Amino acid sequence: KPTLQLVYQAVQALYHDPDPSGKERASFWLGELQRSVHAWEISDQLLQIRQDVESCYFAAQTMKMKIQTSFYELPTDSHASLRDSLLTHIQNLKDLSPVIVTQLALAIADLALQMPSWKGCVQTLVEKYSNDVTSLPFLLEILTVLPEEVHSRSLRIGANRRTEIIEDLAFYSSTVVSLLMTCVEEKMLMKVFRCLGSWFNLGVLDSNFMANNKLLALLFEVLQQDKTSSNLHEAASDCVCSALYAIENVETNLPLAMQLFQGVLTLETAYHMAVAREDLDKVLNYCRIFTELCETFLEKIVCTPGQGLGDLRTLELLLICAGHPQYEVVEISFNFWYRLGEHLGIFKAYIQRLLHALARHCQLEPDHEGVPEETDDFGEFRMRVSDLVKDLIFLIGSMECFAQLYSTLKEGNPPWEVTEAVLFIMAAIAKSVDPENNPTLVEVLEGVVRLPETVHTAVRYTSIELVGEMSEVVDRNPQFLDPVLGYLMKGLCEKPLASAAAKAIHNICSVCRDHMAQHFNGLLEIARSLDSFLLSPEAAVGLLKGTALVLARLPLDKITECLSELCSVQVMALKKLDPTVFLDRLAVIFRHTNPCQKVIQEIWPVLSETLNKHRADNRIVERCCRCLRFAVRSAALLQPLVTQMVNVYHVHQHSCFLYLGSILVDEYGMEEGCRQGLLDMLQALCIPTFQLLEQQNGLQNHPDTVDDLFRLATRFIQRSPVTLLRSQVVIPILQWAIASTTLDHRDANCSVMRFLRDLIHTGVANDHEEDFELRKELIGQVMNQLGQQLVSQLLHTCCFCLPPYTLPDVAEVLWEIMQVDRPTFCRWLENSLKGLPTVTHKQLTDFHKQVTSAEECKQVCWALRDFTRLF
Amino acid sequence: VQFKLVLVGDGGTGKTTFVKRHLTGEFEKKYVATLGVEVHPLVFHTNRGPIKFNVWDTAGLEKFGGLRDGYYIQAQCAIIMFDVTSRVTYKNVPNWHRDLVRVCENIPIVLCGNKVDIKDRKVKAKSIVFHRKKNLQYYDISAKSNYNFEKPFLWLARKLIGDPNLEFV
Ligand SMILES: Nc1nc2c(ncn2[C@@H]2O[C@H](COP(=O)(O)OP(=O)(O)OP(=O)(O)O)[C@@H](O)[C@H]2O)c(=O)[nH]1
Ligand SMILES: [Mg+2]
Repeated sequence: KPTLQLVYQAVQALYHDPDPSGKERASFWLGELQRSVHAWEISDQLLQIRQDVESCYFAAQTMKMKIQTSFYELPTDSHASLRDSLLTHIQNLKDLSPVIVTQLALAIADLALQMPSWKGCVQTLVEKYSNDVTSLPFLLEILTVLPEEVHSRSLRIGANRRTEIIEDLAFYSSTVVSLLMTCVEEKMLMKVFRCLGSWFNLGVLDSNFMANNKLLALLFEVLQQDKTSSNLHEAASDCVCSALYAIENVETNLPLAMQLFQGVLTLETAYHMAVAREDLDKVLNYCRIFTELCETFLEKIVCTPGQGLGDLRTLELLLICAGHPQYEVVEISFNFWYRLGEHLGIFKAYIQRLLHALARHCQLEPDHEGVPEETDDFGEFRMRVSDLVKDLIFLIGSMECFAQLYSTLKEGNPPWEVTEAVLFIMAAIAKSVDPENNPTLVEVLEGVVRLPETVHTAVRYTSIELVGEMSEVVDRNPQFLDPVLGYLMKGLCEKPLASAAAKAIHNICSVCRDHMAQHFNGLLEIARSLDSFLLSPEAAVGLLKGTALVLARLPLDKITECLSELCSVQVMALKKLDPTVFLDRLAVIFRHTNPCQKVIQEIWPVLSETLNKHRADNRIVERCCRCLRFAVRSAALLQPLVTQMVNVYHVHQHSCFLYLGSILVDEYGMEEGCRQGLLDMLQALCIPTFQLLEQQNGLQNHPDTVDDLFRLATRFIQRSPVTLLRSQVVIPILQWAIASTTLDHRDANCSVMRFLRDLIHTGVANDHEEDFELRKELIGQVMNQLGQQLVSQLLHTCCFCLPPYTLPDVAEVLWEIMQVDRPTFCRWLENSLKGLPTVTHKQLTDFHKQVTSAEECKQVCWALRDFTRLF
Repeated sequence: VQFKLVLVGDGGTGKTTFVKRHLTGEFEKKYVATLGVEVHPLVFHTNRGPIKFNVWDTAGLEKFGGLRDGYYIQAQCAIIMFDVTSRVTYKNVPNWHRDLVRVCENIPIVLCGNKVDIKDRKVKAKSIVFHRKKNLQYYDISAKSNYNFEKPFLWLARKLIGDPNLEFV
């Protein structure tokens, strides 16, 4: 065991030494101290010595961390003595830092939960300290955290013992409630509510007893008194919400239900008192209490509205809150509104009242200069409003609301900020509005285009987005296409309106491509000078995407002519030459031009030079390979690309070459003319690949490489398996696969488990075809050689290496292994189970029985699941 | 001007990757589990003088927990990290929060949903209740795409200093 002088030294470093490298080292030594056996003796001494706050927190915390992890290494006799120590410690240190009192409180609770020889612990603790007024603060702290710790993932109490615990606490729930009354007769008051609230959350308090009890009255009492502090307020609110939440069935808890319902309604006055002042902390609490109230009695509001529990003052309280000038107030209620709408005529008026409240919340400040920014706190809120409106619009009628919003935009000489906000909510629903009733729909569009340029920028902006959302009305009314485009053309030519316009144009182009052939002349001219409009990269890409979608619909004759012009502006700019943006613009054209190899010839030479200039830069290469991928999406490019790929990859192992390789194999792997060339590519690509992974931490440092390598192998094993299996390179692939099984990188590991599964399955799949017997033998050889090493590796990763989310992928691989040779596998698995470093032989045996006897893959995963838990 | 920041959250959620993004500017693909704790001073130049954050990047994996709670002493702010692509990581967010407030009460704590860049999201930004209360805040972040990757520190700075106007330069 370390010297006492050393731990006091290490502690002062960890808490005061500003250097990062030193602070880490102290941390590790103290870390190793907690794990060690010596932790108990040192901690107990540190608390008795109580030099200072730093060391006492560490000892108390360590006490807690050693009780909830290393409880097993305590002799039964020691239990009683440790309990006396902790209780003595918490006594002595009761007026020390509060953060130390909690840790000790936590420790005692964690100890009690794991000590069945300490029955009636609730009774023991109270009647020992309840009369000492200075003992009360830490007794309550223990009583608060005790029910919270029953669901502790750090303690992970067994299912049966846990059930016993909860009902044991229910037995004594009376004693603490009784105590909690004696207790309150400000700092102390909130401690009481938190404690009360905590026992509520466990769902072990008696509704009927708490229904008629002074504590409840005291709750609403302090929630009514304006004089009550913010800290007492938050505690009281939280306890109320806990009380409501604990009611699962209003009928079974009707005494409590009625007491709480009437109680919170009395707070409407207190709400108004808080909003009269600028007490935003208090109003948020009330709005929380109200929203929680309506959720609990939602059923009564619906079943028997107006009457008793269904008293419609509930919904009114929310609409009042909805009216509040502070937008942080109303979003609290959003979830209830979702839920109310979800469950759903009486409510219709309430929802349309809400919508008007949210409409005004979307109003920008009159001195706002530019466009409405989405990135900021308020632009995010507007979207949360937009989403909520979409989901509730069905309760008003998308025809009723849309028309009603537009109508109010001419009366009373509406200021610009009132117009923008109305346009915004209209845009939110403009998509869901049925295009059957076209006249009321089509007249709104005519109103927007007649708007002068003089109007506020933000009004121009939102109206462009509204038009964009109304693409289905331009599809059913093709005459408005030219006016709409022309209006959007104006916005595009204005810098701060450009991005919004380009997005809106793209929507139109996608839906109205059928008759967009005339306007293509214009679209190409925009592309010809795209970088003049000061667009965002996204808006730029989206623009070019649109024009390419309608080009594919053009007459086949003009396609080859116009496509070449669309690309020439890009090619000429690259030829002059960071090419990323033009690489990204080329790629999207190919991606959506799906009616081409004639144009591909013009593109290839400039791409090859671009690739080669920046062959060291992964980011550019990555965009380069994306481009090349879509051009293919033309055997004249195959060999010059494969060659260049292999040559660049040789010095710069960009894993995106592997992925690009996988695409060629997925697309041309079935073509037996390419199968040889593709295998050559693989065998060529693997050499610099294996070099990377052979390095120290090679798998950890290049998970991207692991991921993309086995996607390639997977494409092979599903396009031309036999080409790969008879090859010699499949053997080190498989080896690395087996090695890759311990890679904790999630993306890469899914890919590896996918290859292994698909590989082994080849010796089972499609037995109807002739070549089945060849594939059967090839896998049989492979399974003979490596089968026992795979199963041992898979079992190893499950128990020690990888997180639980891998189990379904491993189980799927294991399943395929049994399909190939179950009797052999039964032997294999026994060897894997043999080498294990605890776990009883009985557990290994019945695990083996479940897995080897599994008839569905599902059974294997559960079998692995239970066994994995043991480790 | 320095602050002790404890970084907590489940393993593989992107805690260390997030720090390396600020520390070196290099996004790192690899996943190396943190052993106990890893202290990194992060200095941001602001319009009101330089601010240094003493980031305590704690380990998420139970095996490498280290002092765990012991790392929390005298923390002035915290960042709770979870995975947008992993439902089991968001389920544990309440336990992390409970641990911090048992050691550090009423400190500014930011909830961070990392890996929002992923195509298929499994944890909706709508369902989150953390930011609804005050003293607490949430930000969709991505250590890869740098989306809102500076938001948590800037927000914490405004809270620690006490100046809403403060900006990074
Ligand atoms: N797509 C995407 N992946 C990310 C992002 N951030 C992190 N990752 C991945 O997630 C992993 C995160 O690794 P770490 O940050 O070291 O894990 P951790 O959060 O520190 O967990 P511990 O090591 O236990 O402390 C990296 O290997 C990345 O591959 C992101 O913003 N986007
Ligand atoms: Mg880490």
